[PDB]
Amino acid sequence: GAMNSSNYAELFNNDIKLFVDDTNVYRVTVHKTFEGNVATKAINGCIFTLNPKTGHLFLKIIHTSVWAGQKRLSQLAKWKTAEEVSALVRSLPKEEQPKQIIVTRKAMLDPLEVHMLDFPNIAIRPTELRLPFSAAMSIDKLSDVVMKATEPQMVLFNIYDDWLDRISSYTAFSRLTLLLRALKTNEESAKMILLSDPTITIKSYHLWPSFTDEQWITIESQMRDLILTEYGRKYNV
Amino acid sequence: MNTVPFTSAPIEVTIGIDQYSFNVKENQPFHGIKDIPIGHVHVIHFQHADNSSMRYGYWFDCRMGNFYIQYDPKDGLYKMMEERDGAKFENIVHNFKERQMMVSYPKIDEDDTWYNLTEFVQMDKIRKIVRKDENQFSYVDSSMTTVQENELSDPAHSLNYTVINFKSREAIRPGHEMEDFLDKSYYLNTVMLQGIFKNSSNYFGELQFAFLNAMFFGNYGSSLQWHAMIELICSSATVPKHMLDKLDEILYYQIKTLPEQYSDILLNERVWNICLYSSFQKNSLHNTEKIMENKYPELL
Ligand SMILES: CN(C)CCNC(=O)c1ccc(F)cc1
Ligand SMILES: CN(C)CCNC(=O)c1ccc(F)cc1
Repeated sequence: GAMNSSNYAELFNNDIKLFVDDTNVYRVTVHKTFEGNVATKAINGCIFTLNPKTGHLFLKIIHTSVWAGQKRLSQLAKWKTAEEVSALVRSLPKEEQPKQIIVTRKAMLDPLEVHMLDFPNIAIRPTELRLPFSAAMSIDKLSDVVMKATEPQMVLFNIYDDWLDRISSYTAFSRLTLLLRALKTNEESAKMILLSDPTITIKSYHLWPSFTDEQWITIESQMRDLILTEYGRKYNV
Repeated sequence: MNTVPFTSAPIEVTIGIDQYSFNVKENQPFHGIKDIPIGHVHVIHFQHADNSSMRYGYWFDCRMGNFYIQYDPKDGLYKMMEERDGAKFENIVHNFKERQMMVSYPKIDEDDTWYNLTEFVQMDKIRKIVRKDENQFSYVDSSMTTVQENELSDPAHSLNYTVINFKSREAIRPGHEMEDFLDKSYYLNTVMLQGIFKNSSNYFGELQFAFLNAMFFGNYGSSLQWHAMIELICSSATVPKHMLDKLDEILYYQIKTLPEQYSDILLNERVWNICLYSSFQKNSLHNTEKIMENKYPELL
């Protein structure tokens, strides 16, 4: 059924799987109207579909036009996400289709399960983990491609850059979750940490900087410090 | 008015006849039930004194034959049988009626309760679920599973109810996933009413039959089947005005008849609250909602 700390190494075995995160699919800014009422304006979003073993990210850009003339958008967003995931699966060769799809929010279980009825052997699962995928839009290159998009569009990334050349997927996923958690708790500070040293750059074909092994330790330490810092600032400890 | 004589009553048993029940003692001189209304299906049912395990009974219609009950001491239960010899049967009944060894079907004249609970339950339609073609009456008990339960194990002893499953290709049209799932009007009206059942009367009889098997035998899969059909109407935005009105009456008399003390098990909190308070028909079941609220306000 659900996914928690007790079955954590399952993410990195050789059964193909994908996390789906729908947090950034329907995104709005709230503002006052001339009559002093409130109104929302939507902005591009994205579905965050990730293979945790390979780092392969299928970033589906959700262009605001998909909401035009629609009603009950937060509920439609779940079903649009499920449609898009089910289309992706179908677009993949059989040997590439997932055996399981873990949703990061339980509200996606029925929409996805109904869209995937043609795929009875693909298990749709929830998780007990608080994964920080909502901070994906704090990755500048991902934010940039979403906000410039003028039509629906699928862009592929490897969220781990070249890291699997030197470390395992377990460690790579941990590094990713730690970076995203930090971006989610203090974006400014997290980004400050990531780019303080102008001599470490982000390769054109990467998302994160080119840190040596030792520099990643330093970075990872500073992200931990920040997550504790902000926890100390939040709760006054 | 018709009669189901008993050969004898060797073991102590609570006998039930439609919504009434009475106690027979071991080897009491009991020879059956007389004055049974013609025009309706009926159900005689049984719960033994010594092993309250296994409630079991027979659905039957007096117009389809002469039926009697005889205890089988090998299989250990009261069995319905058909008497093909008409004069023999008439002669048996008359003697027992003369000796006044038969209880009378207690029909109060103001009382339409059985009619309202069996408005669409016919004996031949009943025979399409409880498969046993060499008898005109149908046996049911507490433990019989349903076709759909056996998918999730003996087929000959199953309750072939209509398979309803909201997360199934039958229920969901390709390209209408959200539409059909949040508004089952297409599963209801095209798949089930037009297509599997033929009319709203057949849909109502199964639902009515489902409830009764749950109530009288504590058959869990019937209760699931009863809940499954209620949920499918309530969850449909488009339902003919007359089906809604009838549903409200059907349900009212079921809730009215339910033993107050068995509500905790026979009634599914999630289905009822959704049906009465969330679903499309939340304003379409005035009678049922008023009796549910005054009688079972705890469930809500
Ligand atoms: C336990 N009941 C509330 C009382 C009904 N008591 C009866 O003895 C009775 C019921 C139905 C009959 F055909 C005959 C008799
Ligand atoms: C078309 N299917 C064979 C069965 C649909 N179900 C029924 O017609 C039915 C079942 C039990 C009843 F008391 C009345 C009706």
